Amino acid sequence: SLTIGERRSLVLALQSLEEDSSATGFQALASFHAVPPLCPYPEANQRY
Amino acid sequence: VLGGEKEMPWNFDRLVKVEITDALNKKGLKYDDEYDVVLSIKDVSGKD
Amino acid sequence: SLVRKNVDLLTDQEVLSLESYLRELEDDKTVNGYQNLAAFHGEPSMCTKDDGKRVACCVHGMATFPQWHRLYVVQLEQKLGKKGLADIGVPYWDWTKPITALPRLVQEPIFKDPKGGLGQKNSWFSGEINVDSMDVHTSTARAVDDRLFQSVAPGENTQLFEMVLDALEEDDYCHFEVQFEVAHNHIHYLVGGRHDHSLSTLEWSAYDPLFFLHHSNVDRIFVIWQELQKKRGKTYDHADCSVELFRKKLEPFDRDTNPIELTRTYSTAKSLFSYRQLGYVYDDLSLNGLNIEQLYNLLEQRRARERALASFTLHGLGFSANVRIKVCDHDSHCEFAGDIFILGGANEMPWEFNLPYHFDISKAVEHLGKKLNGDYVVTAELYSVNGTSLNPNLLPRPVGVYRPAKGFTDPKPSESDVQSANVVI
Amino acid sequence: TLQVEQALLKHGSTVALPYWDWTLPISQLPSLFTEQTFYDAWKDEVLENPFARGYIKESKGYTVRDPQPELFKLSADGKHSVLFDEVLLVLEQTDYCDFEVQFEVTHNAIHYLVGGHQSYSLSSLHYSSYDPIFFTHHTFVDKI
Ligand SMILES: *[C@@H]1O[C@H](CO)[C@@H](O[C@@H]2O[C@H](CO)[C@@H](O)[C@H](O)[C@H]2NC(C)=O)[C@H](O)[C@H]1NC(C)=O
Repeated sequence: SLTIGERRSLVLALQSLEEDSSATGFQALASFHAVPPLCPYPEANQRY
Repeated sequence: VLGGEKEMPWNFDRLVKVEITDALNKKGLKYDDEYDVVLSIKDVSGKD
Repeated sequence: SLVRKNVDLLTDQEVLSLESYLRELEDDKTVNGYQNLAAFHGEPSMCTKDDGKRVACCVHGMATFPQWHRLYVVQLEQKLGKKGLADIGVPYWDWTKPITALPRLVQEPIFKDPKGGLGQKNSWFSGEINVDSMDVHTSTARAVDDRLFQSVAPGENTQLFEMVLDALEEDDYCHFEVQFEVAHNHIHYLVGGRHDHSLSTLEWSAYDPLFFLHHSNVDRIFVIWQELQKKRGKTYDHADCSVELFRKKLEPFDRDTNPIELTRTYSTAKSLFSYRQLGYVYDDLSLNGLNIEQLYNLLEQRRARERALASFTLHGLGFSANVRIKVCDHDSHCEFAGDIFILGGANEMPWEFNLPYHFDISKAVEHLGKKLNGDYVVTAELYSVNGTSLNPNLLPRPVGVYRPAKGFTDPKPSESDVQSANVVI
Repeated sequence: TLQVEQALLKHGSTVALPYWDWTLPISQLPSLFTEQTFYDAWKDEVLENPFARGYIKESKGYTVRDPQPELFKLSADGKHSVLFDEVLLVLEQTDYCDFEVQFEVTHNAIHYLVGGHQSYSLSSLHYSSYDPIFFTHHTFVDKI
């Protein structure tokens, strides 16, 4: 149930995120779920 | 040195002394002369 | 000789002269290359292992650490002078005064032209490693740690200052080695930081000129220790320990491949105990406003103070590491105690110490509230270069020691009259 | 000034270029520019702040900033710079052409205040567009 205006808005926003390379980048944000492991915290010698 | 398999790890803090004056003088060599110290270790089992 | 000053008191024209000379030495390599001079200290080292293991030529943990590094710094200053500069030697950066930031000479990343125009690279900010065999052709970095600028309340001073004060206080060369290496091993880690190619490691630590900015002050405090010991009246010109190590000749300055002739003249370790003949003189011999007499009195009065100390034994690791020391009550009320730094590298001789290390823990025990001669426990936590921890059983456990006030005596043992009848002879 | 925002957005911007209000008292340059290099460890490589220097593809040099003592002067109340009064003067009049003639030198001022005496800086317009503080200042100009 989408229309041209907001559909364009969403696709452009996501394509803007995709080519970003900042701290709040798409890659950086999506890296939380999986590799690299950052949890429970990197200080521990066990990483998963 | 008295050692066995079931020894909890141990390491000293400062060197242990052994007298050498009574042999260096008897050979005539002053302490600064070119001389070597050779030690050979033999376990109770009989392996060097 | 060449008179020596501290960086914070120099003026502009000499800074321009020395920077011009440094640039014209670092651009060209030939055999007179700054990269080669750094490789003399570190990777790629040339003094292979006596077993042919291709180990570093850098002396660390032995008796000849200060002498070898003093020879290194005088070699570089003579190298710079031979290029045509005959005003000032490599200046010394003082950190005993409460520091807040880096010195001006190492601040700007790319130097400006004094007149105005085309800019020029700032070597004192950083250098570049361009080894082709290891395919590393990248500039170095200064991953500064923020915790180097602890401006604390007066009366007491920076932990670096107190610890180096105790180091210079101690009154024997063999013990001075151990009490000195820890102090030298602080800034290296705290400046090298997270980046691999930096001062924290040992393979390419000396490429940044902060190496020399540090070892200059190292030699300075070494000389002040020598003069203080001479005034207090004990033999120093010859060392009663590590005589075989002293008899060993230094490397690789012995070989004729070194263009500088002063190293060939003074290759022996014995002669370096005198610094005058090397050719440089420090302008001032006062420590942050305190001269020989004041520091002598302070040290003598501090040698009658009750203390609690932590004793350590250590060896090589192969990679630099922090050790956070922690003091706890017995079994929990356990509070932070202090820090220690150790330096390790991929190519480095297995080194062990000839004396346990002494560290100050009295303030932490006082914070815990127990009496100095009371009871407590000490534990250690090991962190690698990259922040992460590691299995803390590699190093031997620390020990606690109580140092009494001078003049104290033990309680008298009992004498007894007939020993009753319970005793058996 | 607007033209750069399209490039920034298409190359991964997050917000537009902020405007710096220099009418407020200025202890020193903003810390964002004053900073030199920070470490994030995401790439395990220190990053130098691109708000200090600029590369030139024909001269192989770089710009150089220079503070000036007069820039730190403060007004009688101490809550405004000396430029506040002339900014009000520019604002107060009516005609558009008079506005422009009274207004040009105002933004020209900071170019000389922060450009120093360097041929490669904001002092000369020939290379002033190679330092992002120029973008920030002209953004504030459009705001005026
Ligand atoms: C920090 O660097 C050390 C370098 O040794 C890393 O330790 C190695 O970690 C890998 C797995 O990540 C192990 O397979 C090796 O055995 C470890 N080496 C040693 C000598 O123990 C450590 O993982 C690094 N940590 C972080 C957070 O980067």
